[PDB]
This record gives sequence, structure tokens and C-alpha cells, in this order.
Amino acid sequence: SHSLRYFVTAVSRPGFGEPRYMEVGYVDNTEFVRFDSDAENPRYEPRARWIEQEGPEYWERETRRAKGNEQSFRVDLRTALRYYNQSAGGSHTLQWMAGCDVESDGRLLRGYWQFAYDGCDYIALNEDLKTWTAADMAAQITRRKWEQAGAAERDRAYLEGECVEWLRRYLKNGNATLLRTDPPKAHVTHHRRPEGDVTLRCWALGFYPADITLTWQLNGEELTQEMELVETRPAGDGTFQKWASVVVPLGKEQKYTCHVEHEGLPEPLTLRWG
Amino acid sequence: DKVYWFCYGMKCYYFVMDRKTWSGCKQTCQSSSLSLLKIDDEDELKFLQLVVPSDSCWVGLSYDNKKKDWAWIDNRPSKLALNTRKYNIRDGGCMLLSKTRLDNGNCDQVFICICGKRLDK
Amino acid sequence: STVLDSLQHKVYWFCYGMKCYYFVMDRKTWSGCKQTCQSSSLSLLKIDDEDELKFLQLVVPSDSCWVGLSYDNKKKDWAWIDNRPSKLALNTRKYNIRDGGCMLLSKTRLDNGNCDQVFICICGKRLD
Amino acid sequence: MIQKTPQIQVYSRHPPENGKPNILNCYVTQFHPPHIEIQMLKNGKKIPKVEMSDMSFSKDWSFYILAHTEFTPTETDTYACRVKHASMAEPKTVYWDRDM
Amino acid sequence: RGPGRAFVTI
Repeated sequence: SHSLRYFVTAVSRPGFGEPRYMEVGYVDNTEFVRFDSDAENPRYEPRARWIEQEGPEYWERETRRAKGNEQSFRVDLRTALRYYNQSAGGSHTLQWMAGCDVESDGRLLRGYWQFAYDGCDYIALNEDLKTWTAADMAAQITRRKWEQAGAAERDRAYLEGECVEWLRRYLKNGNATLLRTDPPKAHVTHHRRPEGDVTLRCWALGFYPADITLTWQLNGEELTQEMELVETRPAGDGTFQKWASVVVPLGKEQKYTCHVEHEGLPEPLTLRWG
Repeated sequence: DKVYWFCYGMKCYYFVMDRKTWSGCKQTCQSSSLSLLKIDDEDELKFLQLVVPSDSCWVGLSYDNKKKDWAWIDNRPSKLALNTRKYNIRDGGCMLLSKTRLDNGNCDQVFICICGKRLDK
Repeated sequence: STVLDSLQHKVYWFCYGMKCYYFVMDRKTWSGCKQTCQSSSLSLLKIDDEDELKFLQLVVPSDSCWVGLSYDNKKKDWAWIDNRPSKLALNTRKYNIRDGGCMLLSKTRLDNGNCDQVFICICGKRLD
Repeated sequence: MIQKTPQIQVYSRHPPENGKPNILNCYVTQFHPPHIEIQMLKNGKKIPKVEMSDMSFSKDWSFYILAHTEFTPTETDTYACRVKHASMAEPKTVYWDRDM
Repeated sequence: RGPGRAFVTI
């Protein structure tokens, strides 16, 4: 499955300037375009090398779309203050994410066209791509407005057509790097703790994509017995990192083996303290 | 942990207002003789979305990397029709419930838990 | 029947900490709400602290709900349902009584409204 | 409306070894509102040259950001990341641990 | 290419 998605943010700062507005496009979690209102003459900019082959028309068109979108959000931020009876003094955040997830076949697996206000769901186009689910009565006002205007049809047209068409185009533009798989450079560290036992930590560095499965086994078994791990984390260069550890009795380290699973590994890895 | 709970029909729901990993939530629920929430049908989904505390919440549905498919906590089906292909492991292998959406997220990230208990068992 | 209905005769509810809340969906006047809660041996909600207010706004309707806080004309000030103070630091002077002498709770506000208007009632029950 | 506290992780790009230049990373996630102040510290002193990824948020709406700067691990120098966010009364500091 | 709000405000 592959995806083309745009993440948009509008943050107000009443009395101190126009709302900060941002748009970020991603193809399978890879950022390729971004528009930041914070510049003298803001425009959409390339973020991946494979999007630089898009001609000038494309960039001026998207820049115009982004500015048009920025205007709607300024109005939205004002409307939200009235819907929620809030004062014009505080900063508020309005977010939007729209895009498509398309199966290997070219069929639309799932479409997105949803919003959030101050950190939580506000409204979302349902999977039927026809009706909406509102988070509260304020958002219900929006829903009634959009259903009566039939705004969903316009959104669905984009999700099933243009979004899908361009995702396919992008996947060709970036064939070389959008499907890259950097295998993990794995090693095991041994730490003796005050408790008397030992912490065996299995490390995985410089891999890509972020997806990965690190597991520990005892004499080749279901060592799911509570192991410690951390959230997969990024590096400046775009690769990821992760580790998983378990406590073991000092003297029986060679009994435990770490197994690393990753898309870039034709065959899973098995490491020992050795 | 602070707990926001109630019972409706033949099930009780407990929202553990502390953000934990999906695994943390599963452990928290069975430690109190409950189970990370299983949604049984569309009507229960819509009802729960109305009372969710304005946040994304861990429920008992997750990806099994060895079976290469999603399965509820009890390893049995639900009348809640779900096309598991609509969730790419690329966005995570654990499911979250919010007021307007049901979407997968990163199992290692932290969110509040929804523990469930059936009264008619 | 509802959770508040007697055995022999619409309300949503939940508990949080040492307290339970019942939302009487049949909109009523402020005093109408006061009475309804009293009839069920409950009390029009008194918010005890900032934390309770914080949590409640995560789950209460965007539409307002009557709470147990009102203006006493012959004391020229606001008082909770039990006529006792609350840990909640509320500025009961930033409200213009010309716009209402009863307190409403909403997802984003604690705004005053006209006591004669009808809104959902939030009834509170203290555990033990 | 809801505010979410930032989750913080401090780690190095490469396995550490004293005297060998490396890259110190501070990954902050799951926070809201987006307004945030991040400071990487060396012996409690603000490291000057700090770069951070551009504003980004996940499907759940919460924000995340990666801050990084050059550093050379020694045996007694300390490295930390201090984060100031509206969701916390006080700044939260997380120290680097060469073993995690 | 991205989505357009096309002035369909909340």
C-alpha cells in the first residue's frame, strides 16, 4: 500500500500577526513538499530530490492553492472562536490532513479529509466518503453546513482521482529512493546492574524504513516475558534507531539471543553477547 | 491512575487517564481483571465516540507480525466489519479510538486506555 | 427507565474519582434543574477544583449545561449550591449579571446565562 | 481543548566513545500545542548551534520534532535536553545516558 | 498535488 497525504496547520496569535500557516506533503511518510507562511514571499518548496523535476507551473499552482487554503483557515480560526465562545486573546490551533492510501492494484484503500481544533478531533469525512462524523455540537454546525452544501462530493473527487493519479506519478518520480531499505547495523551491549544481574540491550542503528521487530529469546523460545524497549527514533540523516533489553542472571548470557527483523534484511539476524 | 468510567447495557467501560504504550494498557487492564476494549459492532463504535474524552485511546485491536493480520484481544471476530487492509503497518500496529475516527497508531507511543468488562459473561 | 428513574414510575452518567455525574437531557430552567437533582437525592453540580473542571471539559457537551452556581441578589455575589466556598479560583466579577444570574458549563466555558432558559442539567453525587 | 505533555528521548547518532566527535539527538513527541522551547545542554550550559526539524505532526494531531547538534562525549561531561511546554508547570530535563 | 479548501469553511 502507498500514500500521498498533506498535513496542514494554522496557529493564531491575535494582536501579534496573521496566523502561522504550514502545509507538508508526504508520500509514504517521506516529506517532499512544504509551504511555510513565514517568509516575505512564501511559496511551496521541494523537500525531496525527486520532486525537483516538477516544472515551474506546478510550483506556482501549488503555491496559489496553499495561499487560497491559508485564507480559508484564517476565517476558520475566527469562526471557531464564536462557535466556542472564546476570547480573541488566546492562541488556537486548527489542523487538517487529507490524502489517499492506494493498494498495489491502484484501488483506493482509504481516503482522509479530517480536522482538529486545539489538539483534538473536530470533524472527519467518513470512509463512505459521503458523510461526516463531528466531535461535538459546534462541529455539528459545520457538518450540517457541509452536508447541505454537499462538500463531500468535491472532497471525494480529489481523493479518488487527483490524489490517486499523482501518488502514482510521485512513485515513479522517486522510484530510486522511496522504496529504499537500509538494513539495521545491530550489536549487543552488556550492562551489569546493582541488583546483581545483567541488562542485555539489543541495538539496531541506521536502518530505513522505521518499521522493525526486535525480540529476545531464551534458549530459542518465546521470551516475550516482559522485555524493555524504546520508541523507534530518528537521526539527522533520516535513518532510524531502536533497542530492546531484558535482565538476565550473571553467568548465563549466552543463553539469550536477539532476533532482528527488517524489510532490508533478506534473512533475520540473530545476535548473542558473544 | 485517575479513572473515568461507567456501564451502559451489558458492558462497563474504564478510561485509564494515564498515557501508556499499547502493551502498558493491555497489562493495566488484565491486572484489574478487565481486557483492553473490544468493540463489538457499529452501534457501539458510534456510542463510544460520543463519550471518548477528547483524545486518542488504545483499544484491544492490534497487528500480529507473524500472522500478518489484525486481531482483537480475545483472538475472536467482531460484528464490527473492518477491512484490515485499510491500515498499513507503516502507521503503526495498534488501534486508536478518537471522537471522530478509528485509526492505527504507533504501539510504542503513549495514549490513555479503554478497558472493558462484559456483565453478561 | 433511566439510571435515575425509580424502580416503579433521558440521562447519561459516569463516575470520576470520588464522584459521579448525571446529565439530565430534558432541558430545564436553572431552578428546574436544582429541583430535579434534589428529587433524585443528588445535587446540581458543584465544581470543587481546577482539576475536576479540566477533566469535565474533555467530556461535557459543546452545548452548555446548568451547574450549581448562581447569583444571590441580596448578597450581591455568586454562591455554589451548598452556599460553601470552592477550591476553584473563579473570578465571579468578570460576569455581567445583566446577561444572566445562573452559571452554565460548556466544553470551553463557564459562562453565565439567564436562569429562565432551559439547558441540560448536570447532577453530582459524592461517593462516601 | 487538550494539552499533551512532550515525550523526550536523548541519544547519540553513533555508538559513543570518549573523545570521538558524534551527534547528540533530542527527539520530542506527542505534544500539543505546537508552541515549544527546546534547549540542548552541555554541563547545564546551552549548546549554541542547535538545529531542529521543521514543524510536523502525526495522524493523531500531536507534534514531534528532532533537535540535534555536534558533541564529543567524555567521561565526566553531561549532556541533556531541556524542554519548556505549556503542558508542564516547569521545564522538563532529560539527561543523556551512553547506555540508552 | 494537494487538496484545496476552495473556500468551504467550517
